[PDB]
Amino acid sequence: EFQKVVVIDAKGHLLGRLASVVAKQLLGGQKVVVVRCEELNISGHFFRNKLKYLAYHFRAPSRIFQKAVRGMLPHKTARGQAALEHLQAVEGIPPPFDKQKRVVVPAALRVLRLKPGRKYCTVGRLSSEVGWKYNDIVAKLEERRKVKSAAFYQAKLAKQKKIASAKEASPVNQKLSQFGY
Amino acid sequence: AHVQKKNPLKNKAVLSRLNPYAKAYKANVKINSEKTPKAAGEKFLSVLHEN
Amino acid sequence: AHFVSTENNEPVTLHPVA
Amino acid sequence: ALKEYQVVGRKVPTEHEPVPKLFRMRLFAPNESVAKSRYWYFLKMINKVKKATGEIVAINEISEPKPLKAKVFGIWIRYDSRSGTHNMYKEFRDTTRVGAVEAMYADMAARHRARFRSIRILKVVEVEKKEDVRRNYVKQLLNPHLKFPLPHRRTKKVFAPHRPSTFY
Amino acid sequence: AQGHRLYVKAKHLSFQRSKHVIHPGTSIVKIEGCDSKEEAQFYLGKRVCYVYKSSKAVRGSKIRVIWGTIARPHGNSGAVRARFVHNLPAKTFGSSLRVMLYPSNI
Amino acid sequence: VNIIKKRTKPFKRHQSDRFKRVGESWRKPRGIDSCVRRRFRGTISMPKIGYGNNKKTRYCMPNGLKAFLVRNVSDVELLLMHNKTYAAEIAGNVSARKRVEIVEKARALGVKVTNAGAKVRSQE
Amino acid sequence: IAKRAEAYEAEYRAAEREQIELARKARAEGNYFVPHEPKLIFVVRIRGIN
RNA sequence: CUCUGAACCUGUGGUAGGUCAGCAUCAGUUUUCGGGGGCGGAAAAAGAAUAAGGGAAGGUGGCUGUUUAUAGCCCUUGUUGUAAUACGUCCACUGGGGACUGAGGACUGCGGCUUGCCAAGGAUGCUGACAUAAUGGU
RNA sequence: CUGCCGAAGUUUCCGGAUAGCAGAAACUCAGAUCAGUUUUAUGUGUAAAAUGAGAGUUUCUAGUGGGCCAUUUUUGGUAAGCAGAACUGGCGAUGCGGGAUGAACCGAACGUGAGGUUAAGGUGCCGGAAUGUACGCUCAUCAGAAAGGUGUUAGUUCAUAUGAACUAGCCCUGGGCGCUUAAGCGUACUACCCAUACCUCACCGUCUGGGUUAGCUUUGAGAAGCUCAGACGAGUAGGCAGGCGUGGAGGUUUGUGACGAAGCCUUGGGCGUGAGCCUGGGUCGAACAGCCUCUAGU
RNA sequence: AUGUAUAAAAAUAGAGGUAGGCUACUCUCCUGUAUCGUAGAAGAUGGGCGAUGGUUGAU
Repeated sequence: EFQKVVVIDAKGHLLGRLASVVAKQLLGGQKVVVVRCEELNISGHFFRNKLKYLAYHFRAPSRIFQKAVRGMLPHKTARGQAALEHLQAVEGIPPPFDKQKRVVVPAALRVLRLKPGRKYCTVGRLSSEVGWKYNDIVAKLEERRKVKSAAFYQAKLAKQKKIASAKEASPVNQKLSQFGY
Repeated sequence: AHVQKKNPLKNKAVLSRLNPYAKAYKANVKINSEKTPKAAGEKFLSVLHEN
Repeated sequence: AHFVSTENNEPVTLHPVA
Repeated sequence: ALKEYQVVGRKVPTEHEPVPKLFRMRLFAPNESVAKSRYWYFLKMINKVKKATGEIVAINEISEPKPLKAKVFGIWIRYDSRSGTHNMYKEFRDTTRVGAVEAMYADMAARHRARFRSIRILKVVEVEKKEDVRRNYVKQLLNPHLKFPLPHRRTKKVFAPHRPSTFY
Repeated sequence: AQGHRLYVKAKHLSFQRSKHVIHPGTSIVKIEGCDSKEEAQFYLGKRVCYVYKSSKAVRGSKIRVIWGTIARPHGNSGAVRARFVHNLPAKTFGSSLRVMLYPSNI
Repeated sequence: VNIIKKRTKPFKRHQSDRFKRVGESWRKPRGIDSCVRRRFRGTISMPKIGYGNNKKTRYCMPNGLKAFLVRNVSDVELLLMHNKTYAAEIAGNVSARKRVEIVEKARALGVKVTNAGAKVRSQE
Repeated sequence: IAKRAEAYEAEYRAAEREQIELARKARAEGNYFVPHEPKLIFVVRIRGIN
């Protein structure tokens, strides 16, 4: 299934694997928005990736994730230039996308790709000492949004419980249960 | 003459042109269900199931 | 095609030398 | 797709050698043609019998007599390294003798980067006694307390909506 | 506006090509729900179409359609090879192709 | 036997686009190190006998007729028995006077005229 | 031609049956039978003209 | 008397010239799913089934040790049998899907069905729409 | 302008005559000889079976009459490399797929096309094709695509569960983005991607082998015609053949032209593989052309 | 364009819910092929019945 707008949560996702699936999707004429890019993960411990950046200048993981894709797409080709603008990488979950579903990519999930006991690095933690100086405010927004979202979930859960009780109380439900519904 | 090449296998009519036997083949034949004499030398089995 | 006999010539196992 | 082929061969009879001896050995080959070629090379190494000097008399594949019963197999192998002279002996627990053989070839091809030509199968035997087992890993697989969670779970339908549970 | 859509959405990926040589006679199409070569057998023979609009009003309408036909599968991920009456423009990469259900074999 | 051509586009001379002293008439490039003569990728094609069209279709207009050049009204008469395969092309210098004599005669003869509406004008 | 096809098929089936029976007997009494050397092979060229 | 399909009335009689799509029955070249079978392999090996014996186990019951118990297993025969599956191979066995081609232009020939007919010495039918734009070219 | 054939690129004596390669002609044979062939066997050579192909002469005449690279072979070397002779191929006269790109590496050698399948190489993205399956190994804090290691991985052997000595792999120390139980390595088995290659067909041409007249109402005798079949298609130097075009010349079209010749421009339409040609429109205003031959300040 | 439909956080090597007084519980996961919506001349004319609710538009 593909949509005109797709929101992908970057928490617990490998950078390269996430970059690959979005690179193909972007060439497919699809708009993809990436949120919480600061919580991306890269195989290899913290010092190695720190040395990698020291050899390498954009401090935003949203820019870094965009930069990784930029060299992973035909940038010279005008088609690649057009597809670049269809990708929107932002840190955290902004209000224009907080009230929308956030899907995940199985091919990039750390739990499905990383062996237990393997060291890994977090981009937001990595970027904190390279020029980024907004971790507190970015974090502060995260708990504020999730607290509001959790309250929304509780209201939705209560509504789901009420309708579920109403659904079971409905005699119509088991009239034609032979269809598996 | 021979404007086209028609496959004897694929075309059944050309097969009759080349094979005046294909009319009567009956390829499948029952050569079993007649008290099959299991044939295996005992010493052959001994050398088979060794080492 | 010829029947190779085995009487007094039973097969002997051989294994590579270490 | 390895399969254990038995090969019996003898030298060409002549007035000097009217009755050739019967040489039979069990080797694992993916097909009959590979088995016969390997048998000739083995005989040249040991008995120095050329292909023209001899001829194969019977080729036959051997199935596992009890393929449904778990067993332990010990194989002696000589392997060619930078020095060109090495010997090893390993044990594996599997339900098929071919399965043990192909398992060792993968291990040899990984640990030592071993080629099919270099490897020569020396000895094959079945491990049955508990005290016969020597390797530590198979020893851990022998005690009746074998219980552990499934390792390497990780279980195109891209863009799964929910987070995977990845638990029980 | 629930209803309509007697077809299946599909995306026009690219042309049949080597690493550097492209043959634009046939184009790769990735149909939704198709994820194996054995599955793409069902869509072999269907009539695919490219639908686009233009400023000129022709016959009183504003729609131009380039028909096509699925021919063979392409790889193990459900892609197909579709030949059109007019070869698709190279700009329509990553667009929408409508795979209607005829000629039906079911 | 329909009128099918192995190629539409003409063969232009190599580098004929860059220069104006160089004519677009096809000239075989005889340059010793000429890579375009050497049939590299990204270059132009080159006339070969492999490009000939069907011998039962050579000289045939897209509607199946072969053009036949009629100077005067005598020439349009001999196409009486090939009107299904030949089309009476009217020469370029034939005056508007004899041009009508050629078209009216050819209309009754049954033959097809290719440039029947040149220099003339109808009147009702 | 039809009758010559009968003889050829009979010859082929008898030859296969004889060879199968020849090996069954040898396996039955333990002797080893070597099949007759083939006289016909089919060669396929695999490398080009370069 | 014929003829001029001669001109008109009479027909409101009958057939309807290119382009482009549609399906069908065929043919050549193919790619892809199937079904049904023959022969061969330790006549697969197994397994279940199957009357026992023995054995030990990582030991049930009895009590780490123990020998079928208050779990049984394994091995050996026995065991139905010509088991079945799988593998390998064949079918002049069969049932579908999809694509690209129509070169040739009376008649022969070679075959099958029964003079005629046919999938047999290369494509023909049913239709439509467009044409009074579609297909086209620059 | 197109079509066919197409080397040599160097022996050998000695600037050359030879030769050789390629042709061009004339011959005699396929029941006759052959082969950068392989066997058999007699003593590696020689002689006599298979596998294929028709084979051999004589005459006369263009071009070449270098090398580079690679393989190998050796000799010495000589700091060390290496050098020196050879040896045999490939490029050179040869494009295409792959190797990031790159003349020497891996594939494959070329008419125009349609379909099919592949070779080498590849399937994370750029990038056409599985983020295939099974099994291990790799942790690098410079991976990856001589040795040492309080470096591991598997371990082996020997000592009495622990150590020591060891076995080996790998890491550390001494094309891009990215990849890390891989998108790395190593093995295996499935599936897929694509070349000017392979198959089937169409078409152009070339060569070869036919058929065809008391010219039979199949009418298809421009016999220089019509028809049938098969294989084939790189190309420099060079050899051969058929054509296109310009000025003028004898013949001809009882040719064209003030109702518009020649010319010229033009995103008009056509024809031919092509040289080239025919035509529509606009300008234009007095000449011009097709065909068969002749001819050259073409 | 063709339903242009969908909001928890967080572990994943345990999380969530469910219930009891953070301590003892229980249940679900093992995805979305889920769920919601999708019935009518693009969804007509009326007759009802039935909800007498629901769906929405308008401000």
